[PDB]
Amino acid sequence: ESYSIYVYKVLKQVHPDTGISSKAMGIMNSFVNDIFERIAGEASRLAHYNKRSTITSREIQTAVRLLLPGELAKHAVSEGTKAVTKYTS
Amino acid sequence: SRSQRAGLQFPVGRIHRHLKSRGRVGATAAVYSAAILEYLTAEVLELAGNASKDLKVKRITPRHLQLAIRGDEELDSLIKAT
Amino acid sequence: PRKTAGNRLSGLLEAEEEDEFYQTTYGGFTEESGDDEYQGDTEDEVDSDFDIDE
Repeated sequence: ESYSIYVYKVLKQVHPDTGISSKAMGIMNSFVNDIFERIAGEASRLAHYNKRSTITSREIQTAVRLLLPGELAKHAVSEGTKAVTKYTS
Repeated sequence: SRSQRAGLQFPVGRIHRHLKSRGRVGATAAVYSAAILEYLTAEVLELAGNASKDLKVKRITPRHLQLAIRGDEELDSLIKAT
Repeated sequence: PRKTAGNRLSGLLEAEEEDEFYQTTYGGFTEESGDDEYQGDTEDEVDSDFDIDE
């Protein structure tokens, strides 16, 4: 799947005056896709483990906590919860 | 958009479709997923745009991405476990 | 005590040995000759079962 355009929206948010090369953009899209597959596969097995029919932010939080190291898991849990909160609110 | 409601740049509905292609998948799973992916993209990008001695990179190339990821103990270990 | 002590040490150690990981991963993190800038149906696409009762 392609996420290159959303990687660009983030790039313009972090570094408004910074560009990105095509190879570089392809690597970003490959990294986003590789991480997506890990998280998904992980949430998939937790829903399997708990006999759950619906995958929710609970499985994603559990997956993030398992696969993301150190300070990254703590911050990505704060970012995911915050986003779900402002969507559900 | 639904992505704006969650305060994100990442496509929530597209991420929901990708999750389903990998039983039900709820909006929260899609919103939480977009948020974490957006988080990591922003962490990788923040560093690469600052991968200079003057800290000013005009255009991000694969050398900057290698400096960003390899230049970070946690991104390096994340990418390597993957 | 020094908030700046060992400033670059961790990176110099990382740099000591070549990482083949960054040479193969996603096609390798190496600059190409002719590596142009990235250019510019963009919006989100939502299915019927997005907002189902979880």
